[PDB]
Amino acid sequence: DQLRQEAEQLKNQIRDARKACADATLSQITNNIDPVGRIQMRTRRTLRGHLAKIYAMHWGTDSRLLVSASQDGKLIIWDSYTTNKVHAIPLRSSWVMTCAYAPSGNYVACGGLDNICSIYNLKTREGNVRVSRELAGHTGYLSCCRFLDDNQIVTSSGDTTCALWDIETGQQTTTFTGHTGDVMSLSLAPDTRLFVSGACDASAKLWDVREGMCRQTFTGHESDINAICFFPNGNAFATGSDDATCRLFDLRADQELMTYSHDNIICGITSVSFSKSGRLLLAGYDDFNCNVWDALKADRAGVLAGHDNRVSCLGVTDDGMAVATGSWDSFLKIWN
Amino acid sequence: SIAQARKLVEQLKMEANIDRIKVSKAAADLMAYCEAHAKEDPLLTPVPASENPFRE
Amino acid sequence: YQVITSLLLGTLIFCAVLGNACVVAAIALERSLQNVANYLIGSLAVTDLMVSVLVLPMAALYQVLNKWTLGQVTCDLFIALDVLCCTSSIWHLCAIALDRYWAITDPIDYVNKRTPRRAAALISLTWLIGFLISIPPMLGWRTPEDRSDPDACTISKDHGYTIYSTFGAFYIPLLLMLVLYGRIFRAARFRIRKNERNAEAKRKMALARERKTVKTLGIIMGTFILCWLPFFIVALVLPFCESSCHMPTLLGAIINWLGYSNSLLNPVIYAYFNKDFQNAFKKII
Amino acid sequence: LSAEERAALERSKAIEKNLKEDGISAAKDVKLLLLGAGESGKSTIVKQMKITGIVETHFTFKNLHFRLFDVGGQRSERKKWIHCFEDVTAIIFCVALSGYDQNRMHESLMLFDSICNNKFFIDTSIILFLNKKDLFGEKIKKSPLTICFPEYTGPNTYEDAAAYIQAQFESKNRSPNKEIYCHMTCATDTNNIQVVFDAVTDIIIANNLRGCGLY
Ligand SMILES: C/C=C\C/C=C\C/C=C/C/C=C/CCCC(=O)O[C@H](COC(=O)CCCCCCCCCCCCC)COP(=O)(O)O[C@H]1[C@H](O)[C@@H](O)[C@H](OP(=O)(O)O)[C@@H](O)[C@H]1O
Ligand SMILES: CC(C)CCC[C@@H](C)[C@H]1CC[C@H]2[C@@H]3CC=C4C[C@@H](O)CC[C@]4(C)[C@H]3CC[C@]12C
Ligand SMILES: CC(C)CCC[C@@H](C)[C@H]1CC[C@H]2[C@@H]3CC=C4C[C@@H](O)CC[C@]4(C)[C@H]3CC[C@]12C
Ligand SMILES: O=C1CC2(CCCC2)CC(=O)N1CCCCN1CCN(c2ncccn2)CC1
Repeated sequence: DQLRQEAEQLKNQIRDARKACADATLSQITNNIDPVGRIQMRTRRTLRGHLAKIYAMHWGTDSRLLVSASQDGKLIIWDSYTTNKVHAIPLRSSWVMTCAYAPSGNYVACGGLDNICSIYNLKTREGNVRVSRELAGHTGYLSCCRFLDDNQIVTSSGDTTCALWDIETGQQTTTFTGHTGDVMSLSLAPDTRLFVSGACDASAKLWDVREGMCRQTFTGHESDINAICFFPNGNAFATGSDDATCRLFDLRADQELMTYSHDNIICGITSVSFSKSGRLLLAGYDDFNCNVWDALKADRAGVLAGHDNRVSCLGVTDDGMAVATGSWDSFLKIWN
Repeated sequence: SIAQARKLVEQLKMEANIDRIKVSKAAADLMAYCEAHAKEDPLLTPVPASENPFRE
Repeated sequence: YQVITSLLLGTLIFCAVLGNACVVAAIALERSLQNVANYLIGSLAVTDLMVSVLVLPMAALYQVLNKWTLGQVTCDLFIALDVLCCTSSIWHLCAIALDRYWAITDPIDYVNKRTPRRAAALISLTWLIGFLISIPPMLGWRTPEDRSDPDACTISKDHGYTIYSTFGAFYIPLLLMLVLYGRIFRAARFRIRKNERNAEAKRKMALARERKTVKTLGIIMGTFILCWLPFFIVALVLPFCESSCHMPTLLGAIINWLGYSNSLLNPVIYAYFNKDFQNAFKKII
Repeated sequence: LSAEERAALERSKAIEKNLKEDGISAAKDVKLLLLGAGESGKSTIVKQMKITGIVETHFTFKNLHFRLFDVGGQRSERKKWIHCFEDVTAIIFCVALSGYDQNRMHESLMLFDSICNNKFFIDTSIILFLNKKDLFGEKIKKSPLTICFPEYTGPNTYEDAAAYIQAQFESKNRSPNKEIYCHMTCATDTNNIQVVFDAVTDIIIANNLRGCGLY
């Protein structure tokens, strides 16, 4: 109908509005800042026991325990201080793509090519880990899952939708639609009232958990987005795509701020994360390496080499003491 | 198809009718948070081996 | 003269101990190189390191000084330590052939029965036969007049022990390897020989694969036979035909050291040529 | 050496023991990836070897454990999950010969080219299965093959027309260390699981010959 031309009008209006708000680039304002300098981090621990590629990890809230998921159908909980194994949960399906840790430390979740999110009760009255709840209803593979609290969980799948579940009953309360391609990542806000999702339509979207509607849409990338992560402030986030570039978007300014690219890098980004103060941006790559970026400068400050295969997962502790990188060569590494 | 097109227009309208601040203020508040919490960043400022829990 | 000989033999020892040790290192470091195949190559490298550190230097001493200035007791010890490792190195070469033969011709045993316990069992039998070959002439099997000239150090020339040592150390290994590697050749040729431009490309590839299969088996068997066969013919003929069979000293030294050179040549043939070891070495250095 | 910390190391050692045992028995099975169109005859083959995400079926045939994965129910971008099957022993592909008329065959040819040129499947062998041989017979008796392939020229017969399609599929392979084992499905014989067994046995001997340096 005429609706196509009306949509085109609104698209052009939005672009004009954001152009007015642009008065000075992040680089100009942060030019005076003294460079952070070279960063030298070194493997402190190496965790071994996985016999296949590791696809995900998630730190505990106490910055001591962590969970890892691997293609050999194992969910191992480690003790990063002493490299001890605390649990080893066998999965019914070995095609697992994501894992989570409850903010209390009482539950873990996993999912993958089977379109099911499975929740496991860690601390029970018998000391044996059993599957408490399996949540079904997605049409495509499960890409990511984050524990909102001890009772609610947010998941994203390949059916171009995200959902909010109620673990006690098992039915999804809210469904978030609007994405055009597969949703690949997800990140909750510090106050757990908003979250962002990156999809294969080269667009990120901000969602309201309570209302279930899309507030803002960000589109600067040229290919699918593999990773997303909120700034510690909660007013910005960073994206990683197959375009071999990272980008920082701000919610209030509603536009891109800075780009983290190098002509020597041609491989895509698999995972991104920030530091405690937000001054560092750590990103894993397909060239077997992790690159530290200066979030306020777009200048590299170090390289965490040491993995023999593709770095697939990456996470920084709540207290910011250490960073853990897992990879396709079945090895975890805590760097600090 | 018309229903889908209508949905798209309505969504774009909502996203267009929001309040946006100037990139200058946004960039300043990011720099200010980064500066303010620089002392509590173990990765930024390497921690004494005595207080380092992954070595001693 | 003494200088030149001491230098050349010294270089040989240095190169052998270097090469052998690097193989053992690469296996211990990398996790890609820790299969049953490379447990029989690393054991062979260890056995040839033992040859290069214990026997070879004291054999170079005897060559230069042309006298054994260590006493009769030390002579009998180093003779028995020469027959052990050299015999263990020849049976390691047949344990790698028996592993390859079992891998090629029985593909279900390869899947669901091949364990490192097999590697360990094979390694133990090589050393066992070494002892069983080396231990007799200390406890018996010794002609009375053998321990005579205090300025010499030679193995027993008893007619019975000569047959025992030669046949149990080289001749039985040789035949076993020829049989197994002929069978492997036949199996390989059978596997190899089972859009006109596309069809011609297939024919080309087949011919090139029926050439690689001959080069490889030529390299292996030629190296083994050329290194060890000349020594063991002389070690069998001379003890019997005592008179009218004077052995020139130069040719004897050449055949002895040609026999020792197999410990240098083994890591090159079995380790430095395959791709995965090269990749691990490049990763390390 | 505290009592508590020794109890922890004991629990860790017990965990490491079960992980080792599970990994030993998880390397004795042959993994296979089953591909092809949703309707291409996969149901009959799956039925033969069992006499909404990933369907797994496993069976034992002559002291060999097989692990078959069907990804027909995963309606997503293939590039985002195809690297999970990098280590499969072989790929089983099913093609409907009858569907030169209903083109389904052009779709199948396109899928075949993509999977056989993926960077993850450079050396993985393919076991092609051409289904519905008899129905093809009736079809070509009337409707000529040229409706699908203008380049085709020859007498319309069951032997000639089928051999043409087989060669058109085999052409896509542009790599050594990779063989396409084609089989026009013998109706309701166990011969179908003997073409999988013979193909798997042949790609284990060739791998072992490569390690020695004799292939
Ligand atoms: C007239 C017509 C035709 C005939 C004429 C010409 C053609 C043939 C001539 C006769 C052949 C002579 C020897 C040929 C060797 C040769 O070509 O070697 C190649 C080149 O590598 C290097 O050059 C690099 C190797 C470096 C080795 C280390 C060097 C240092 C050694 C000292 C150690 C101490 C210091 C480290 C590599 O090997 P390759 O081409 O010979 O082929 C195979 C080899 O034969 C198999 O044994 C091997 O299997 P393995 O048993 O597991 O090892 C296979 O993987 C494969 O490598
Ligand atoms: C220092 C000593 C031990 C070196 C020994 C050299 C050996 C390895 C040489 C000498 C003669 C050579 C062979 C001569 C003839 C051929 C035929 C050719 O189509 C393939 C290579 C092949 C089969 C060669 C393999 C290597 C070979 C056996
Ligand atoms: C395997 C490849 C590197 C070839 C190895 C060649 C070896 C066998 C050569 C290199 C130097 C040689 C020695 C050089 C000097 C002499 C003195 C002479 O009276 C013969 C014996 C003796 C002691 C030689 C024996 C053979 C020898 C050790
Ligand atoms: O007799 C001596 C005395 C010593 C040995 C070390 C100190 C003094 C110097 C020396 O060179 N030789 C050995 C001569 C070289 C030949 N070797 C080859 C290995 N052997 C063997 N292997 C299997 C079966 C039979 N014999 C023994 C003979």
